[PDB]
Amino acid sequence: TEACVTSWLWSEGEGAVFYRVDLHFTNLGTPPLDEDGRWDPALMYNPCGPEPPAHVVRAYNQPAGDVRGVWGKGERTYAEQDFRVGGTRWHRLLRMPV
Amino acid sequence: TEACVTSWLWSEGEGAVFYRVDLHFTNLGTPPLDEDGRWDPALMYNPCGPEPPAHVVRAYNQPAGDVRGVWGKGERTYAEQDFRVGGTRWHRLLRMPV
Repeated sequence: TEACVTSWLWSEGEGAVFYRVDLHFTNLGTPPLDEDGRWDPALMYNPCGPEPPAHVVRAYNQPAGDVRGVWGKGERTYAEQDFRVGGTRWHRLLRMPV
Repeated sequence: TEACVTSWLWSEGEGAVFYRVDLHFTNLGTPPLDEDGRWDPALMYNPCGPEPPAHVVRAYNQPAGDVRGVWGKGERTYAEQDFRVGGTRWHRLLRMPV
């Protein structure tokens, strides 16, 4: 059972990039578990692919904490995080709920 | 349909839920503010839906340190987080390539 939400992300400087990210959320209900009751999905299931470039993925999946701006209006509002990853500055807009 | 990575997110306790998240990446070219300075209409345009429930989204984006790194079908590296938010304990896996 499916849901989705969209992010945006872009870097600065020479060779700057700009991506849309559609996060497709799938509810797996109650999957099979081991003893104790632990799930090990990275090893159980096949990942999607082919992968985007390495540095783009590291940047999107970076922790960054400091919400530094709020974009958009009304019901479609986005939190901006602003961070560097090895000399490259990134901006990442995340949908923020109510 | 272009470039893709996978994440995993799950909770413990009664009402535990389990989710696969596929992150679809679409290269949009140059960062959205040009030197003129006009905006790319692609930015925040046509967000996907419907959106996942608020506690799920919040959990997915909660700041949390990496507990450990794991593999990963095909020796693919993931960062793991183990954290609590809203009284609920969550586990999270994020694709993190080098």
